[PDB]
Amino acid sequence: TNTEEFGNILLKVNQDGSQVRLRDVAKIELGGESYDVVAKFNGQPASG
Amino acid sequence: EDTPQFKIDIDQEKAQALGVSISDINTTLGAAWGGSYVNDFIDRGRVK
Repeated sequence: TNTEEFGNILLKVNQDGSQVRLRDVAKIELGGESYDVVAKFNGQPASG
Repeated sequence: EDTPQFKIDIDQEKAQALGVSISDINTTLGAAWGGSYVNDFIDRGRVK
């Protein structure tokens, strides 16, 4: 559930033993499914 | 009412070190204990 948990995913362990987590190759954040649509009410953030 | 329930935690780091795919533990653990439905077969004129 948490973005912290996703950032702790283990992709592969380096030969030296250092871990390569997902957060080391990608910036994780909660975002919209699609950014195509962006509503605005009287020049103010909104949705409907 | 809520009741006790066994919890098994697969140590992700250890699994990679021993070279066992997490997709294999989820099947052995999930098929050995929970039972699995592999496919069908024909017997006495019916499919079972």
